Amino acid sequence: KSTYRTPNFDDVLKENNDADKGRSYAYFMVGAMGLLSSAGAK
Amino acid sequence: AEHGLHAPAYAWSHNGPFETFDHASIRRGYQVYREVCAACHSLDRVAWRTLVGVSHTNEEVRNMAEEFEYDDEPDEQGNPKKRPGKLSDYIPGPYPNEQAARAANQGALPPDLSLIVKARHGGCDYIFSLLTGYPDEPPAGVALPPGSNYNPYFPGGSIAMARVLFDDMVEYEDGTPATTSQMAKDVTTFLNWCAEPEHDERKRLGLKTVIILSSLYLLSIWVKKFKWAGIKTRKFVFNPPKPRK
Amino acid sequence: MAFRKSNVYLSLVNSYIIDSPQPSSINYWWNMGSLLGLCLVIQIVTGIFMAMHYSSNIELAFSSVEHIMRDVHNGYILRYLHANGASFFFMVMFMHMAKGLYYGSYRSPRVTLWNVGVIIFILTIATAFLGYCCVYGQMSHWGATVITNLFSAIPFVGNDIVSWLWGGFSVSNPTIQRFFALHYLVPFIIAAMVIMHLMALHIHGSSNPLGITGNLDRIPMHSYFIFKDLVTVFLFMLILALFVFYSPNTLGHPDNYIPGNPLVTPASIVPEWYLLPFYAILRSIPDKLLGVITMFAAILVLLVLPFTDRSVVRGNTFKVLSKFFFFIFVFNFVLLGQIGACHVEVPYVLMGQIATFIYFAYFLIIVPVISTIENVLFYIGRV
Amino acid sequence: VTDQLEDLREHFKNTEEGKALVHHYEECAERVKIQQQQPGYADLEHKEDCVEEFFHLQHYLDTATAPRLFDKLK
Amino acid sequence: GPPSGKTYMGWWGHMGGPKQKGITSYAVSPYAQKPLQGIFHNAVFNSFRRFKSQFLYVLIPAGIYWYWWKNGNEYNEFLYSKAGREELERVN
Amino acid sequence: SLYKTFFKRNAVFVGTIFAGAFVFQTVFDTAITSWYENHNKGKLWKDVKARIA
Ligand code: HEC
Ligand code: HEM
Ligand code: HEM
Ligand SMILES: COc1c(O)c(C)c(C/C=C(\C)CC/C=C(\C)CC/C=C(\C)CC/C=C(\C)CC/C=C(\C)CCC=C(C)C)c(O)c1OC
Ligand SMILES: CCCCCCCCCCCCCCC(=O)O[C@H](COC(=O)CCCCCCCCCCCC)COP(=O)(O)O
Repeated sequence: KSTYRTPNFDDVLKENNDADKGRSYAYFMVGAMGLLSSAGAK
Repeated sequence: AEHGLHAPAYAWSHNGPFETFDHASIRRGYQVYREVCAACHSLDRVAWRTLVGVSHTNEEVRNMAEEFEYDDEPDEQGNPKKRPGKLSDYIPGPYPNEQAARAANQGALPPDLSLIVKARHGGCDYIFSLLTGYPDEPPAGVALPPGSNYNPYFPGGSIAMARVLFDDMVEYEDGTPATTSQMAKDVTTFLNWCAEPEHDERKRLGLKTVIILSSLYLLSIWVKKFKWAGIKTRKFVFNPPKPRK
Repeated sequence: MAFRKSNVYLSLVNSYIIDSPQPSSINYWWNMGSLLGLCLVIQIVTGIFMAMHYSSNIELAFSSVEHIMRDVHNGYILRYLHANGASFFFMVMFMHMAKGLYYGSYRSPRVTLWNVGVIIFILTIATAFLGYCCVYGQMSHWGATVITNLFSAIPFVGNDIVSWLWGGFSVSNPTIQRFFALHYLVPFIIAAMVIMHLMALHIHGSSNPLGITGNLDRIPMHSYFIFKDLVTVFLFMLILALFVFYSPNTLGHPDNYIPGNPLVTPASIVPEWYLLPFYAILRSIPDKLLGVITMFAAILVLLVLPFTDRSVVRGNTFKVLSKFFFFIFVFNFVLLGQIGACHVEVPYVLMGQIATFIYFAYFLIIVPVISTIENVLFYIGRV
Repeated sequence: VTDQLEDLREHFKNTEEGKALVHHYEECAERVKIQQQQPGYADLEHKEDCVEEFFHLQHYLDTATAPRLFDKLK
Repeated sequence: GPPSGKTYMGWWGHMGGPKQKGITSYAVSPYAQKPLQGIFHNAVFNSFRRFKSQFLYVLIPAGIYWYWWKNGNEYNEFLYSKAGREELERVN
Repeated sequence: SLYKTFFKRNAVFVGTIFAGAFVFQTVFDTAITSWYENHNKGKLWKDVKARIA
């Protein structure tokens, strides 16, 4: 098979890739871990 | 026979991850300590101030600690003098030295119960089943030594502590019936408080710590998988290079 | 170059926890090492803040731990987090010492990393034993007498060493006051041996569960095994939080809450659950001198293990019988610590001899002969 | 008002399972009673007791009367 | 600096493995894919697979030392029972 | 956007981390404390002292 042909990643991939929605969900989860962690460290 | 009879699990109200002490039972247990087991046992590790806001009110505790006397610093010429107790002092035991305890109780040394709950295997179940576990007569086959009473729960069987719990030997300040089973449930509650006066605060700080840590633990799994997502689905292919080189 | 690699102090941090190349397929059994580093910091930090309120005199040793539990602000959190973290320290360490024996981590070129671990193993037993006598409980007085009077079996010299170690004729004020000052020192020696332990780990790196070369697929330590270690840190601090806030006295023994008495012995002198199995090896031999040699050998038998294993494959993963007898030895140790909980009575003495024999024979007879046929079954099964 | 455990202890003493265990206690107790009257009993250095039987009866009533007790008690 | 010994690992650039050629890798950014994509059907079917493979390596080794301790515990219970003292004196 | 206001600058991203953690300290403390006392109504000291009337 040619290297240029790429393997199937369809079951892993999201249907609609929107950067503003995508980076906001990831940042909120990281933010929540930081917010509880700051409380625990205090 | 020599391990002592295993005592069963009873329905204590403070077992379970969210239950606090019944502070009405701590107030009543303190009353049956002062009049029943105050004669032969000590409580040397309990200050007077810890009773304020838990079992009694502040004016109630500032009067209980004034019935006793403490040794004061010497006067102008070094002579010793006594002072009334305050809220910073501790509960005085009944005997001055270890020799005087063994004289009144036939040579047996009665222990200090400020830590008895965490120091006898059987926890709260062993103190309760001790004072109510006395048969009217020893089992057939055994002749006890003089001055000692039988109690199966005690490891080895023979014990030197008698029966002290009867019916209506104490009157309560809230009309509760004074049965042998009722008081034995109360002293074990009051004595568990003495061994663990941090009981209630420990169990509510725990709920805060578990909820915080259990959601931190779950949030970490999502973040671990988010950052490991590029390696979990990484795909390799192999095409053999030509042997010309 | 970048500042994290150019600076003298930040380049050591860079090459150990940031840019260190790790195998891409190590499972959760390799997270155990960082948990011991977390627990070493917990013991020290919770010990310095608790050493500000402890008196090492035989008069005030017991009374001061109660003052910590009743008067110090959050003083009960300090002592339950330090008494339970000692017990959690050994459970992670056994799972670190057992993962090494399963995947054949002791084999070359990592024998020095294996021997430094045994030195660390002993110093931690002493550190936990020394800190146990600091409380001066009824169990700690008699745990001190039995263990320290063990060297009276060395001929012609034992009676002077025992009197030199006690600082006198028995366990009294000179003993506890020097046990505490030693207990504050040894963790700083373990911390120095861990530095030498990670120095021998850095020359060749970690191993992988497949037991084959790991230089073909490596990923950096940061953002992969920094966040995967965070998964077990929060799970370790959650199970520890359950044993500290909801059941603090489950692992310990209730007899330690009695002040130590030199006249009356307890009903049963038993060690803590982590020293329990070696107590059965000591008590299996019907002699005094032979018990010490047999007891200490069980730690030292691990040292010959890189030589007895005659296999050309590291680990037990692709071996049916070598993986088979491992769990019996695991369980035999689990059985070995069971008799030590029971009294010296019929027929626990007979169990005590056969069980400790199969314990020692695994290293010296089964691992070398099963590993031998396994080389032959591998050979004719493919030919 | 009498104690709330002695009378509750009697309710299970005369149950079908309890009656077979208290009777098994009496058969040991009667033979020890006639073993403690024989000549040469004082220096026989092997005396049979009913602690095994007594512990069987006393353990049964506790397992039956453990959860039912504390509701009566205030 | 002073020379050092010979080890079995290098660093980024000279790690010390064999030369490789003809192997290709593909990856996708985690901002573009959904984690937790197959947690079900892995908590049920995948776990059952692994369990059925490695469970006779742990059970029979635990099936021998459970019957060995029980026939000693229920034998120690008879040797110290009222009906088993006569066997006790011949083993004591 | 919501991204442009909060997550773009790491100066204001950590500011709202600390601002949200400031509120959570007192709100969570009162929420847990009230349920704990409610689940144990009739047992605490303020209920026994109130019974003396
Ligand atoms: C009549 C004197 C007396 C009174 C009253 C008394 N005890 Fe005792 N108690 C003793 C003596 C004497 C001993 C020592 C017996 C020995 O260990 O054999 C003892 C021992 C104990 C023990 C130790 C048992 C153990 O297994 O070592 C406990 C617990 C105990 N008492 C609890 C109590 C409680 C709880 C009360 C009342 C709330 C009480 N005692 C009232 C005399 C008394
Ligand atoms: C790996 C390191 C350490 C381990 C394993 C360890 C272990 C222990 C153990 C098991 C106890 C007895 C706990 C109990 O049952 O009450 C103890 C007590 C104590 N340790 Fe440590 N310890 C360590 C380091 C330290 C350090 C560094 C200090 C002080 C700087 C310290 C100070 C104390 C004190 C004061 C006590 C007595 C207080 C008490 O437990 O009530 N420890 N230690
Ligand atoms: C506080 C004590 C200890 C700490 C902090 C510690 C830390 C570490 C760390 C971080 C690693 C590398 C990561 C890993 O393999 O999981 C490691 C590897 C190792 N440790 Fe320890 N260790 C300690 C005690 C011990 C002990 C007591 C032994 C043996 C008795 C030991 C034997 C090993 C072995 C064999 C390895 C190599 C494992 C491998 O590469 O697969 N360590 N240690
Ligand atoms: C091979 O892969 C690795 C790896 O290489 C490494 C390094 C780690 C990380 C592990 C470690 C480096 C553990 C290291 C542990 C130690 C060296 C212990 C640390 C010991 C100390 C800090 C010494 C004690 C000193 C103090 C903490 C003093 C504190 C000060 C106090 C309490 C005074 C406070 C008083 C006042 C006045 C405020 C891994 O986890 C890992 O696998 C993922
Ligand atoms: C020796 C004792 C610990 C053992 C080592 C285990 C490793 C865990 C250390 C935690 C650091 C993880 C954050 C890395 C980082 O700065 O990422 C930073 C920013 O990431 C974050 O958002 C930080 C999340 C906050 C979680 C920190 C909680 C700490 C819990 C206490 C752990 C030790 C007691 C780099 O992010 P990057 O992935 O973009 O490079």
